[PDB]
Amino acid sequence: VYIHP
Amino acid sequence: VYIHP
Amino acid sequence: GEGMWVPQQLPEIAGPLKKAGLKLSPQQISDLTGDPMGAVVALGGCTASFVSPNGLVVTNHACAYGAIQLNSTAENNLIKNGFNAPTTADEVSAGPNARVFVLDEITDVTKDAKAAIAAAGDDALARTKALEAFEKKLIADCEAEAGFRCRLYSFSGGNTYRLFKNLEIKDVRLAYAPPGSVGKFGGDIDNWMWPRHTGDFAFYRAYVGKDGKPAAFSKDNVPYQPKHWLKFADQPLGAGDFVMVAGYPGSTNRYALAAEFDNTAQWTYPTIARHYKNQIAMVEAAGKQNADIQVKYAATMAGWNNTSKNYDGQLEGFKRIDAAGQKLREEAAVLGWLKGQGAKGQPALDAHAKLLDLLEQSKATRDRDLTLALFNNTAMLGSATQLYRLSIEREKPNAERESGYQERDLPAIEGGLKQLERRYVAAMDRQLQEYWLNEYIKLPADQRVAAVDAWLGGNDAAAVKRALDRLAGTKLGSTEERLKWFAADRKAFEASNDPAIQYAVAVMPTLLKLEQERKTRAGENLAARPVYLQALADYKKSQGEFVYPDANLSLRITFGNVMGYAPKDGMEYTPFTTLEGVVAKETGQDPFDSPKALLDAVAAKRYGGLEDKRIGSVPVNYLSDLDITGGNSGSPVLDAHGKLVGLAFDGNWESVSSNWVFDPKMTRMIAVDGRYLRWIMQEVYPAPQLLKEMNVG
Amino acid sequence: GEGMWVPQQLPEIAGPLKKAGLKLSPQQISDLTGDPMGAVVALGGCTASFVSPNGLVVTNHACAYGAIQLNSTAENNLIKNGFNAPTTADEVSAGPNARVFVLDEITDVTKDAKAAIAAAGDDALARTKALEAFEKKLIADCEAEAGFRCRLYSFSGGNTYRLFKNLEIKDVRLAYAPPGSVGKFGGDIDNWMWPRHTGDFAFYRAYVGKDGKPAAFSKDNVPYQPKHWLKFADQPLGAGDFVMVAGYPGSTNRYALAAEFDNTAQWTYPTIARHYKNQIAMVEAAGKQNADIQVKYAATMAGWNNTSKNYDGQLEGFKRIDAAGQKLREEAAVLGWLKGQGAKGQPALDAHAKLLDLLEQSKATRDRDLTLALFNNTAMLGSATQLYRLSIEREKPNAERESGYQERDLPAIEGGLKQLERRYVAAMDRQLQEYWLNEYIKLPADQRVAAVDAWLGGNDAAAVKRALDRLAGTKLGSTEERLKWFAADRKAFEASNDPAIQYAVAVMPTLLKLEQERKTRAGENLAARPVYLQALADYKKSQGEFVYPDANLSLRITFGNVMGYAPKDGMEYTPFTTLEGVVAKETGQDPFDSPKALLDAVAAKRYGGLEDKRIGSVPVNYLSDLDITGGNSGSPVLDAHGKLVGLAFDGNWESVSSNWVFDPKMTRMIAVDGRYLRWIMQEVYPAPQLLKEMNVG
Ligand SMILES: [Zn+2]
Ligand SMILES: [Zn+2]
Ligand SMILES: [Zn+2]
Ligand SMILES: [Zn+2]
Repeated sequence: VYIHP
Repeated sequence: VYIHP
Repeated sequence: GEGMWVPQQLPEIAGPLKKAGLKLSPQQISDLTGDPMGAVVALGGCTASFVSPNGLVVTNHACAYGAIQLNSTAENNLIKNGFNAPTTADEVSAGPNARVFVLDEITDVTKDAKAAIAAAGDDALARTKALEAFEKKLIADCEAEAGFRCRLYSFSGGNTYRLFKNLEIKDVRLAYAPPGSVGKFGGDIDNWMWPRHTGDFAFYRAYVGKDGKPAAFSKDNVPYQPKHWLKFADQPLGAGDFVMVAGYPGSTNRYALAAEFDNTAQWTYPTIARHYKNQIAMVEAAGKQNADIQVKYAATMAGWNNTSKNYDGQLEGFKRIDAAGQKLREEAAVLGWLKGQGAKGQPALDAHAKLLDLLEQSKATRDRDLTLALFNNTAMLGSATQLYRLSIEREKPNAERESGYQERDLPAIEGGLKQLERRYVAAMDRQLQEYWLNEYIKLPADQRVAAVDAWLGGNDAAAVKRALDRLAGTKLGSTEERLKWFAADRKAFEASNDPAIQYAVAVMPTLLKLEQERKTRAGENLAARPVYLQALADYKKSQGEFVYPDANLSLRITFGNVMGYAPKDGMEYTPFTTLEGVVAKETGQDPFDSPKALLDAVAAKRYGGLEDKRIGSVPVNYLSDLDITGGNSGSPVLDAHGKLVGLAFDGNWESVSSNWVFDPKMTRMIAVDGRYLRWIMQEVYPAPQLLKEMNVG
Repeated sequence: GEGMWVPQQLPEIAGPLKKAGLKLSPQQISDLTGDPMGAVVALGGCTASFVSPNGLVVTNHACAYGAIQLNSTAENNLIKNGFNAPTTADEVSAGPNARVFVLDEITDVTKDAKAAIAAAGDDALARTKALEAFEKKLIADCEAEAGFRCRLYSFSGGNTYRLFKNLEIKDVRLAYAPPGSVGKFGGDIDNWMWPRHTGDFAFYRAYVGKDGKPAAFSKDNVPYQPKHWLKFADQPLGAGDFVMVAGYPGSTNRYALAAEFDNTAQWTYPTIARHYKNQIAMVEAAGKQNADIQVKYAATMAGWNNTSKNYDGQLEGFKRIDAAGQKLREEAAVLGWLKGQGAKGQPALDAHAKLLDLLEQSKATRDRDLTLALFNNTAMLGSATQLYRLSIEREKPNAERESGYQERDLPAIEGGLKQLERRYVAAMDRQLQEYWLNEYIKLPADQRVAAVDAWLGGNDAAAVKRALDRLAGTKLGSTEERLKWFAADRKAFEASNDPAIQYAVAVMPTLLKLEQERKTRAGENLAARPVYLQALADYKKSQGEFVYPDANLSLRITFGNVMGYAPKDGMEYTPFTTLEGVVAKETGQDPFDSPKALLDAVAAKRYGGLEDKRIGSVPVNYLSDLDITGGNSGSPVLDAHGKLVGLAFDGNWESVSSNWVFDPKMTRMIAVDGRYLRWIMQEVYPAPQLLKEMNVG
C-alpha cells in the first residue's frame, strides 16, 4: 500500500 | 502428457 | 469446443466446422483414407501422421520415449542426447512391438453384434462368451488379408459396434529425437501445466518388405510409400485461427453413474496415485546410485509420474468445479426425468438399478483385485503368469483361445519378452516385489487370496523375506530363458523348479476363476449399459447438449480455435509461448537445462525465418479449445486448409477433470507449434535431411 | 507512463496528456486551486480529495487506518466492523494529529534560498544553519496568516526551491470506513500484489470554526465548505482509457550514486526488513493472547508489514532487472561523459567524489546510528527523549529552536502524546525494549555508545533484564504523566527519578552530538549534491530520457492509461478485477473473510446499477501505467473529463524497484474503482446518506 513510511 | 493412459 | 466426434457425425458437425473456420469441404474431410485424413495413423496408445512420401512419421517425444529408451544405455543415453540418423540406413529399430496402423476400412456391424449377444439369452457369462466368439470370427475373417490388423469397437455402452481394418506396419524405426531437455523441457514440474515450453516431438520411419507387404524388422525392408501425407503450413498460425485434430483418444467417462464417479474420486485415483508415487520414490533413489537402473526404468518412470500427476489433477479439478455435486445433481435430474414417462422410461430405470448393483460387486473386492493385478505386473511374475497362461491356451483350438493368447498375439508376446531386457534390473524389481508383498500382507482377511497366502507361508517381514529370497532364484531374468518358456508346453511349466514359474502354477486357477467372475460381471453390464446410456444420450439431446460417445481408442475429430484461458480473476493465459520464455526458465539443472545451442540462438535472436510478427518471436507451444485426451499425444494439428500447424501433446492443469465432467472454460489442448519443430531442427539439433524431405529445407 | 511531474512542467506534458486522451484543457489542469485540481488535498503522508460541497473527503482505508484504530477498542473494534455515521453529528474525531491540507499558493524561492546558502561561506555546519535560518524565517512570514501551514521544498538536489502555503484543517473527523475485510481484503498476503480485490477507501469530513477559520476539535465546529470538489464519473471506465492522478508522492531515489544504491540493497533494506519482521513476530504472538495488544498495535503492525514487504519486493525487483549492473553502467557512462567535457565537467566529477566520501562517512557508523534511533523509538524512551529535548529547546528563542520543537510544532507534539494512549501496552513495549537491547549488545565496540553502555552496566542477558526492570518503573505510561512532562522545565527533567527520564538525560548529549554530525554532512551535501544532480539531469536529457525531480512530498501529476502487464511468458494480467474474484478468494478466515452481505450480494448477482457490461461484472480494482509511490495512497484517479474513477492505493509486486530504477513494462498503479466504492456503499455496508451527498443516490 502506497502510504508514506 | 496425453499418452494413453 | 466440446466433442470427440466419430467420423460418422461429420454431417452433424459440418456447419460448426465451417463456422469455426474450416475452408476444406466437409466432404474432403469425410474421406478417411484421403487427403489429409489418410495421413493420420495410430501407434497404439498415441497418434502420429505421415509427413513425406517416403514413410516419415511424426509424433511426440513422449510417444517415442519408449523407442528412445530401448535404444539407450547408461553410456550412450539417447533420452539425454537426442538421436539423428543422417541416412535412412542409420535409423534404429523402435523395437519389435512398435507399430504404425494405417486406416483401411470401417464397417458398422452393430445388428450382427447384438444378435449374437441376444442369442445367448439370459445367462451373463454366456453372453460375454458369445460376443467374444462373434468378435473373434469377425476379426479372423477381416485379417485373412495378410498385413492387416482389425479391431472391434463398442461405442456408447454397446449401442453401436464398428469394426476397424488397418494396415499393420511392424517395422518402425527411429529417425530423430531432440535431446530430452527439449523433448521433455520442464519434466514432471511442467507436465500437465501451462505456460508450457516443451518441444514434444520425434520422428519415425515406416518400413515394409521388398514386396510391399508388412514384415517384422529386416535390413531387406524398405520405406513404406504412404498414399497420403501432411504438408507444413505456409500460413502463420495465430490467435483465433481454426484448428482441428484427428486422432485416437483412449478413454473418457462422461457417461457415468454418479457412484462410478465417487468410487473413482474417493478410492481409485487416490490409491493408484499413492502406489505410483511410492514406486517412483524407490526407483528414483536406486537410480541416483546406478545409471543402469536409471536408464532401464526411465520409461516406466515417465508413465508412473504422468498418470499419478494426472490423477492429482483430476482430484483437484473435481473440487474446483464440485464434480461430485454435479454428478449427484444430474443423476437426480435424469432419474426424475425417466419416471416422468411411465411405461416408456421403465427399462432405463431398471438398467440403472442393475449397473449400480454391479458397481457394488466390483467394489467388494477392489483392494484385492488391484493389489493382485499390480503384484502380478512386476517383471518376473508378469512374465511367468503370461507365459504359463499361454501354454495353457495353446492346448485349445486357436478360435477358443483367450484374446491376447491367440496366434495373432504371438508377435507382441514375444516382442514384450525381448523388450523387457532393456527395462529390468533384478535388484530393482526385488524392491518392487517387496513393495507389493508388503501391500498384499497389509490387506484384510476377507480380501486375501488363499493360493497367495499358502505360497507365502506367513504374514510378516520373515515370510516376505523368504518369498523374495526364493524368487531371486528365477532364471526368467534373461531374455533367452523367457523365450525358451515362450515355446514350452504346459507340462514343462508344471514340472519346473523355477520359483517364478512355480508361483504362476500355484496361482493360475485363482486367476482363471477371477477372470470368470469378471466376464460374468461384463455380461450383465452388456445387457444394462446400452439401455441406460441410450437414456443419458436421449436426455442430453432433450437438453440441447452435445451428444458423442466416450472415447474408446477409435478415430475421432475435434475442432475449434487457438485461444487461451483464464485460470483466475485478474489474469489470462495467452495462447502462445515463445523462445524467450524457454530461456527465462533456464536453471542449468534438470529439467530446466536447454541445450547450449538453444540458449545461444535465443540470446542472438536467430529466429531462422520462423518468427511470427504478432508475438515478436518464434512460437513454442499454444493453447486451443480442442477436446483431447490420453491417446491423442502425437496427433497432428491442422489448420483451415488441412496443413500441419503442430502436434497435440498435453492438457492444461484444470482440463484433466473433463474426463468426467467437461468444463469448456478450463479445457484446452496444449500443442507444440510446427514452427518450433522446424526451429529446433534448423538451429538447435539439426536435421537438414528431414527438413528437405518435408519440403521446408 | 513514467514521470512524477511538477505542476510547473505542465507545458512539457500538455502534448503527451492530450495524446493519452485528456479532454480537459491543459490550462484547466494548470489552475491548482481550481476545478478539479483544487479538490486534491494532502493528509501528510497520504493524499485525499473533496467529494462534496459540505467538506466530505475520500481517501484510502490504509490512510484512515490510524484514525479508525484510534477509535477502536477490543470490545468495539471499528477496524473489524467498519464505521458509519448516519448523520454528521455522529462523526468521531480522527485524532488530534489528523490534518487536511488545502493548497493555497506555491512560490519559487530558489534565488533567495541559494543566496542564503552562499552567504555561509566555506563551513559545512554554517551552511546547514544558514539554510535552516532561511527556512524558518520564510515559514514564519508565510504562517503569519492564521490557519495556514507552510512548507519549504527542495527539488533536484537543491537546484530549485519552492514554498508551499496550505490551509491547515485541524478538526478532521471519520465519517465512514468499510469493514476491514473490505478495506484491507487479502491483508498482507495480497499487499503489493495483483490480482487485487481490495476496497481500499474511507471518508473523513473536514471541520472549521463558525468563523470559517481552522480550529482544533470542538463541538462548536462546523463542516468546511470547499471551493472545489470532485464528481463521480458518469462514463464507465474501460481498458485503454485515459487516467491521471494528482497527489503527494513522498520519496524516490532515481537520481542516486551507484554506491547509494548498493548500500541500500546490500544493507539498508535487508536490515530494516529483518528488524521489522522480528518485531512483527513478537507483537503478533502477543496479540493472539491479548486482544487489547492486538488492537493497540494494529496501526504499527500495518506499517511494519507494509514496509518490510515493500523492501523484500524491491530486493527481488533489483535482481529481476539487474539494478546493481544498471546503476554501475549508467554511472560509468555519466562519468565518461563528464570527463569528455574537459574543464567544464570538473566541478561535477569533484562533486561526485565528495558525495561518495560523505556516503562512506555515513556507512562507518550505520549500525550504531540505526540501532540507537530505533531503540529510542520504543514508546517510553521515545516519549522521554522527545520531551527532554523539548525542555532544552524551550530555553532558546523560538527562531533558534530545532525544527520539530518550535512553537508551531507544539500541537503535534502534544497530540502525539495523547494518541499514544491507544498505541501502547507496557508488557508489549517491554518486549520491544528487550529486542533492541539485544541488538545493541551485538554491536561491535566501535559502534557502541558510552552512555548506553554505562547505563546498561553489563553486556549479557542479566544486564538486559536488570535494565528492563528499571525502565518498568517509569510513570510515562499514562497520558497525564506525559503531558505533565510536556510542560515541565529542563531542571525538572534533570532532577527526576523516573527511570525513562533518567535514560533520556543520560543519552541526550550523545544524540545532540550525532545530530551535529548529521548536520555537518548535510552541509557538505548542500554543496556537492546540486552540482552532481544537475549533471545527471543534463546527461539524461542528452540521452533523450524523461527529466523530472525525485519525489519529495510535494504535489505531482502522473498520467497514462488503464492497462495490465505481462509478468512472464504465456501469461498476462488483465486490467480489471471483478466481484466474483473477491468471492473466489473467500476462505472464512482473516484476511480472506469478506462480509456475509458481500458474499450474498455477489451470489445473487446484485450489481446495483454498476455493472460494466464489458467485463460482465462490477469492477473492483484496476491496473494502469501511472508512476506513483508511497504518499500517493488516497490520490484520486481522474478520467478524460476530470471525473473520479477510483483511488490510487498500491503497486504491483514487480513495480516497487522503480523507486531506484524505473521499469516501464512492470510498473503499474493499483486503484480501487469508483464503482466498487459505490457498490459497497449500496449493497454491503450501506451509507445512503453519503451516496446522496455525492449525488449518486
Ligand atoms: Zn484460405
Ligand atoms: Zn534354461
Ligand atoms: Zn468525451
Ligand atoms: Zn506525576
